[PDB]
Amino acid sequence: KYLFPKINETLLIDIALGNRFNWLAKEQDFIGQYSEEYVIMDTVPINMDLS
Amino acid sequence: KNEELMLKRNYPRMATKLYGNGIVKKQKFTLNNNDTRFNFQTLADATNYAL
Repeated sequence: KYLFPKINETLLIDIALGNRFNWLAKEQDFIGQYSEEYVIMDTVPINMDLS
Repeated sequence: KNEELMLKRNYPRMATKLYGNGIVKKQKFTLNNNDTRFNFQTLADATNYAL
């Protein structure tokens, strides 16, 4: 009735967790604020008339 | 039938189809050296645009 209680294990469940969007993660430079993005609109070939 | 049927000619008939010409097709693009350069903060971006 007079001994201090004895613990013997202390375990630390530890799991590493992934992303499933990590191949998308490009590494930019982080200077400047805004980023722009654009295309070229379509422009169909037209008929030649020599008149 | 009478025997002068041998001397009558039966020419082979046929079916043609006359087509004609096609279409010369045309498109152009004008790239500016004055006001396109007020955009495109890198010369590499301007050459990428021109390409």
